[PDB]
This record gives sequence, structure tokens and C-alpha cells, in this order.
Amino acid sequence: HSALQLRSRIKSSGELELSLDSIDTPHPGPDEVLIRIEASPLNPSDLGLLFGAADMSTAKASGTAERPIVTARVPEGAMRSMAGRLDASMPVGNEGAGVVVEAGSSPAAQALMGKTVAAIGGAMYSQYRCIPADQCLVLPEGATPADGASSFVNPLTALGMVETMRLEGHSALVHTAAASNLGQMLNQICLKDGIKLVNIVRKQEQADLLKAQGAVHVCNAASPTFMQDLTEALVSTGATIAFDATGGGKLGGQILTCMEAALNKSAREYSRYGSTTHKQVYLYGGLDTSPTEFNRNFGMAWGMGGWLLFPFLQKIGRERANALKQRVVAELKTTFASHYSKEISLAEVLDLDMIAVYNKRATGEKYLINPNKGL
Amino acid sequence: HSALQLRSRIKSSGELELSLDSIDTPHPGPDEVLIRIEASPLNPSDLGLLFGAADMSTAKASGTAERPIVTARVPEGAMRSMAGRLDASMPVGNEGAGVVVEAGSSPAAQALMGKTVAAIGGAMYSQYRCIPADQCLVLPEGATPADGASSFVNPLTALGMVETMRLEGHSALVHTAAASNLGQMLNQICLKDGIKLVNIVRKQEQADLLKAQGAVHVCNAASPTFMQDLTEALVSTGATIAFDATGGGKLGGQILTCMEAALNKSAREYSRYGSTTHKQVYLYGGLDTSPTEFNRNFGMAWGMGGWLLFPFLQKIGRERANALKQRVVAELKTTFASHYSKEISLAEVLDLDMIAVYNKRATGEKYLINPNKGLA
Ligand SMILES: NC(=O)C1=CN([C@@H]2O[C@H](COP(=O)(O)OP(=O)(O)OC[C@H]3O[C@@H](n4cnc5c(N)ncnc54)[C@H](OP(=O)(O)O)[C@@H]3O)[C@@H](O)[C@H]2O)C=CC1
Ligand SMILES: NC(=O)C1=CN([C@@H]2O[C@H](COP(=O)(O)OP(=O)(O)OC[C@H]3O[C@@H](n4cnc5c(N)ncnc54)[C@H](OP(=O)(O)O)[C@@H]3O)[C@@H](O)[C@H]2O)C=CC1
Repeated sequence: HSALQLRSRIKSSGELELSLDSIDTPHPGPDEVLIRIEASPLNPSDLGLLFGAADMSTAKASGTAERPIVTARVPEGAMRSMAGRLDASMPVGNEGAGVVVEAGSSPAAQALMGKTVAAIGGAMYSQYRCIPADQCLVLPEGATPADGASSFVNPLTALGMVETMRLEGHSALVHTAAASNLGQMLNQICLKDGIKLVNIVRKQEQADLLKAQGAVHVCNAASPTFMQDLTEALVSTGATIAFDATGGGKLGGQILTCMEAALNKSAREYSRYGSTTHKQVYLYGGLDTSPTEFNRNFGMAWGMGGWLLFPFLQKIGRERANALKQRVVAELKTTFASHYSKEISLAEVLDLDMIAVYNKRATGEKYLINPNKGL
Repeated sequence: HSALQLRSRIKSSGELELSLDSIDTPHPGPDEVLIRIEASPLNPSDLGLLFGAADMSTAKASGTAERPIVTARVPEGAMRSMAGRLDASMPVGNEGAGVVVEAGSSPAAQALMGKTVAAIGGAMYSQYRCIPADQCLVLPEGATPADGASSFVNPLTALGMVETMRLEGHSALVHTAAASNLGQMLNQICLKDGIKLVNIVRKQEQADLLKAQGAVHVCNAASPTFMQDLTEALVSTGATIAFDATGGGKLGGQILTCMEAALNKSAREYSRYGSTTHKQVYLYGGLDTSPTEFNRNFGMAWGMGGWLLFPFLQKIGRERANALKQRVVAELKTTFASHYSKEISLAEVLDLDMIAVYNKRATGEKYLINPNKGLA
């Protein structure tokens, strides 16, 4: 049999073509299972791969309603960033969940037969995926695929922020774009675990959503007293590590500047180079594509850098990663609940009206894909 | 007796006052020595303390020729940054060298009597300093105080860059403002030790200088092909750690961008997030006072942060710190040689004409103070 899977092709011509390809469905080998995928989130990392650097204002629809095609043009300036995927037909979708419908002969694979599972196997925007049994997370009794669709990326990143805070000797943390699904989870984790947290948003609606969910400190970057508000929240929390999803713009430096201000309130001597307390900002997303810019008014005890989930998980090791996953399974519908504004079919992923919404990365407007919808 | 020491005072009034204070000279306790300081450099770290956030374009001279005063205004916007030192009379000068003229009773202190020593004691812009025996570095035979005046800050930082490179798992390095005194030392270390090094300068004449000193790789930020030149140098050297003296501006991000370009020439697969090889830029100076700005076109495996000598020495421990200091002594006049364009008295530090030159932190224009020059 064959079935459909989304593909994203950036051509050397400068064209993006998004399509639903007909792909033969493998039978699983001894150590594999075949999963009928029923739920897979559209996260920012997936959008990055889906559209690459295409200018989506140039998008045009062709194909048929059942087999849509979207083409768009990548600007000349962006082509070098695409070099490594030129002329490659890329499957899309980091993670998802569904039902195991075939299992290879091994006892590991056989033990998953008929179970509802989640996996971060890539190519999850697909009707069927043949995956190793050891890459599957069995979901709790009563969890639907939609309940388990987002078990890996956001939950483990949220837990990994706290883990990183501890490992690197900090006691409280700051998180930006905090009304994201990930931010909502982090807030739940911090409230439950007694970890002081500064949430940073950019609209009062976002601040209300978090306050409604019990957030103690919410600072609005849009506010004319933001720096005052943030400094006061940092005095309160003692946070010296930050996770910034924006990446570009000024927020990273603003946070460093406010941390140093907060630290200096308790400074006992004059320090030539500021506080000796290390302040860290991790840029773990790139929602703001403008240049990163900051003044260095925070002394010498600071760092900023990238953060990625998979290298993190490799660092803490598989046992500790498992302890984190166990928590996610146990709290799947509470601490690690995700909200989606819409559930759509594979064909609907390539509807220009759908793209127009979900490609905003707007608060409360995450879409869930059901590759098999209505069938 | 008493003798002179420079003082820098930023007052709550918004005024910087620079002066020579008359300070009673201590007699050393058992574990101390008294040094007559004959050589102390004006390094950028010192100038930071000396002038603070004062706008020196507003500086004014008063006092007398032998006892000069300089006053200047700190702008209101900088006063928060000065908060920790308001109304404090600050001694200045991290490091220097001189002769031990009195020693406390302990054998450790007695062993230094009459020796030429260097110390990083602070308050070195002073005719005499009473400091612990255990903070003195005994200089080698035939070294004048001038020869040892700069034994700590630049030599140990240069060695510390190489140490940090190794500690953090890198095999080669990049260094900016490379025609600095420190840069010239770093290039000699790397030549002698066989470390691949990319030197970045801002003027072609600085590239000429380093090439004349044997530098293998020198890139000029003013070059119209800078990014290509830097990327090629990074392919050649495999460097994945940089020390940036500029801090502000674009150079840090440029380096990261070129490092990722160089790494991706060996890319086996397509990484959604670029190379997995960690690239690190330490901003160890702030010569460029503008905002730091960069595009993040270098993947996720990167870091940028501050770097300071004293936290570093504390991290490596006293034994390893002592081994670095021993190498500095051994190569004091070769690898770790420092050039000064002028030697000035204590009173001349406060001459606005002298300030106008030394405060540029211009290549080959480092000034050496002899606190006892012209004095009894
Ligand atoms: N490094 C890593 O391994 C990983 C990173 N991530 C990152 O975490 C972040 C959250 O993911 P997720 O919970 O799925 O996101 P959501 O789609 O659920 O929420 C996104 C949030 O970002 C805000 N936002 C969008 N654009 C900007 C902007 N330019 N500046 C400031 N805020 C903005 C939105 O607010 P508004 O309504 O105002 O648009 C919204 O609240 C993303 O950057 C994602 O890439 C997630 C997992 C791992
Ligand atoms: N973090 C730490 O613990 C320490 C840091 N340092 C730092 O090392 C650096 C070198 O010190 P040192 O060798 O004594 O300095 P020098 O005075 O010998 O040389 C300074 C160099 O900086 C260049 N420069 C000056 N201003 C700028 C600018 N705006 N942008 C780019 N380049 C500039 C000069 O070139 P030009 O002629 O073009 O002006 C010159 O080549 C300094 O930043 C110093 O603070 C040193 C020791 C320890």
C-alpha cells in the first residue's frame, strides 16, 4: 500500500514546493513498528523546516483539493542559508502520536502492537510511519493521540530549562514569549516545584492568560515601565538564568541589564567589573528575526548562547531523560497539557488560508495536524 | 615619612577629581615588604578606574605643576554605573614593579630585601607600596622595573587565552585588536608553541606590524574581502574560540558567522540547526563602546560572554597560575616584551596633553609611569 506524507522541497531554482507525496508504506522490520499517526503539532521548529526561508507572501496554490501544492519563492539573500537542503525532498514534523497497527517480530515491537504511542521520529506529517520500537513512548491509559501529540519537544524543553538552571548553579529563571504552549507548561512546573519564575510577554492578553493560570510575575515588554517591572521581578525572584525564544532584538540584553541592577541592590563592595554572580541568557528560539543588539551595562560575569533540546538530553543521559519523560507521562493532561486552536488534515496544512493563521505563531493559535483526519 | 599616590574621586556632585595625595608611608608588618615603585603601566583597565564614566571632553586642569588636579563631569546617565564608588577616594594602578626597600621580620619578607619585584597589588600609581611578601614576583637577573612593569595583566591574559582554549576543548584561536601589546605577545606564544592563531586588526598598518613579527594569519576588518579572508583563515586554522577586545559592534558575530561557514565546508549531512561544533567568543575588552550587534546565522552551537583574568587564575588554581607566572619570568624580555611610547612622572599622568595621547588606547602608544620620576 501507499499513503501520503508532506514534503518540502527548496530547489536550486529558488522555488519552494510543498506537496503531499504518495509514499509506499513499509512493513516493519523486527525492531520496528508501523504507527498510524493521528496527531502531530505544528511547532515553530516544524514551520522552519516546512517553509524554510520562502517569502510566503509569494505563495500560490495549485494541485487539487485532495492533493494540494503550494509554491513560493525564496529571496536571493536567503538562498545561502538553504544550501544544505537544496534539491532535497524533506519530510516534516518532529513529533506525533498515533496507534501501532503493525509490529515487527521482536518482543519489544510486539509489546507495542495496538498501543497508542508518541514518537519524536521526524517525518511525522505522514499518515503512517515505520519507526523503531525503542523510539516510542507508550501513552497512559485513556490518553488519546491528541493528548500525547506534543509529549517531547515542549515538555522536555520546559523541564530541561529547569534542569539547566539547577545544573548551572542558578535558583530561579526568566522565560520569554511566556504565553506560548511551552511557557504555560514551564509556569505549571515552576508553581508546582516552588521555583521562582519571571514570565515575559508582549501583550496584556498574554499576561492575563498566565495570571489566570497562577503566574506570580508577568512582565509585559510592551509596557512603558517594563525595565522597572522586570528589575523588581528579578529582585523578587533572584533569577540569574533566562530562556529567550525571541533571539533577535533587545530582550536578551534587557534581561541581563535588569539582572545586574537587581544583583547590585545587594552589592557589599564596589566592584570594578560588576557583580561576580554569573548571569546566563539562552536563545532557544528565533521568533524575532532582527539582529540581536545590546549594550554591555552588566559587568563581565555573563554569557549568552544557543540551547537545543537534543544535545541537552544527550548531556543528562538516558536514565535522567527517562525520569523526565516519566514525569511528562504522569502529568500529561495537567502540567503538560497543550492547547490547540484547530485540528487540520494534511491537505489543510497546504491551504493558504490555514497557513495565514498558523504561520503567525500567535498566542493560543497552535494548530494540530491529524494526518489521517475523518478517515 | 609620607609620599605621593594618585587618587581618583567621583563625587555624588557628578564631578571627577584626580589628584596626587600625600599618604603616610607604612612600615611593613612581619609578612609585608615596602616597594619603591619605579614602573607601572597605564593599561585600559587602569584608565577605566582612573577616569570612570567621566566625559573627558569636559576635563579641566587646576592645581599646581608638582601637584596637579583634573576635574571633569560624569553624565547623569552614567551615575548609576558609578554608584559603587561615589565619594570614595580610589587608588589606581593594577600592576607595577620596583625595588624592595624595607622588609618585615618574616623570612619570606626578608628574602625579598633589595630585590626587584613586580606585584599586582592595586594602588601601584604610588611612590611606595606596602604589600604582602606573598604577592611579589621576583624578577630575573638583569630585569629593570621597566622590564617587569607589565608582568601580570597582559602576559597572564595571553597565556590564559591559550589555557581557556585548551580547557574548553578547542585546538586553535582567534584574537581581535591583535596589534595591541597583548596581541603581540599572544602571537609570539602561538609561534613558539605551535598554536594556530587568527589575528584580526582594524588598520592595514597593524597587519603589516604583525606580519613583520611572524604572524601566520592576519585579517583586517577594514578589508573589502574581510569575511572571505576570515573564513579562509578559519578553514586553515580550525579555530573555534575567539577573544574579542572590542566588545561592541559587529566583530563577535562576524567571527561566529565565519566560523560556522568554515565548519560547514566539512558538513556531511544537513543540520536543521547548523554544525554541532561549539563556537565560543569571549568579550574580554570593551574598546568599542557601541552596542553589540549580530545576526544569528551560525546555528545553535555557540556562546558569547565576558572573560576576566582574576576569575580565570582562581579557576585554574595557584599551582597552575604559578607555572604560568614562571613562564612569564623565563620569557620576560622575549615572548612577553612590552613596548611603551613614553615614560612619565606621576604629575604628568594628570597633564591633559598627556591624557589626550594615552587615553586613545592606540597601537604602540602605551605609556609607562615611573611614580618616583623627578622625586626625592
Ligand atoms: N531550542 C529548542 O530545542 C526548542 C525551542 N522551542 C521554542 O520555544 C518557543 C515556543 O514554542 P511554542 O510553545 O510551541 O510556541 P507557541 O506557538 O505556542 O507560542 C508562541 C508565543 O510567541 C509569541 N511571539 C510570536 N512572535 C514573537 C515575536 N517576534 N516576539 C515576541 N514574541 C513573539 C506569541 O505571542 P503573540 O500572540 O504576540 O504573537 C506566542 O505567545 C518557540 O520559539 C520555539 O521555537 C521549543 C522547543 C525546543
Ligand atoms: N578581561 C581581562 O581580564 C583583560 C583584558 N585586557 C584587554 O586586552 C586589550 C588589549 O590591551 P593592551 O594590549 O594593553 O592594549 P594596547 O593599548 O596595547 O592596544 C590596544 C589596541 O586596541 C586597538 N583599539 C583601540 N580602540 C579600538 C576600537 N574602538 N575598536 C577596535 N580596536 C581598537 C588599538 O588600535 P588603534 O591604533 O587602531 O586604535 C590597539 O591596537 C584591552 O581591551 C584590555 O582591556 C587585557 C588584560 C586582561
